[PDB]
Amino acid sequence: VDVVHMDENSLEFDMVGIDAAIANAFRRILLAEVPTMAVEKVLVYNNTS
Amino acid sequence: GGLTCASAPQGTLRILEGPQQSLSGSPLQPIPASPPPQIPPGLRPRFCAFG
Repeated sequence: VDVVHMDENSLEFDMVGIDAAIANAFRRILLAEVPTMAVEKVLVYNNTS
Repeated sequence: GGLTCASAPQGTLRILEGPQQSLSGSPLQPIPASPPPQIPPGLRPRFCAFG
């Protein structure tokens, strides 16, 4: 793994010598399987907007 | 005051205003052609390939 550029909120690196079926697994776990926190329920009173 | 009749008139001159000369110009004046679109100046690759 050759890290090219890493700063806050970005990263660009290599992976030499890995086939597409593991690289796509890493890509597709970054997009849809690594979990986060996010707003689900909202409890309004006087949204007069 | 008898007002007798007379003979037949030979010709009838018709007086009328003349044709509108010097109204139209001798060359024609068309709407100019809308220009073909230009490639704008100052176009450069703003997208660099990532990593």
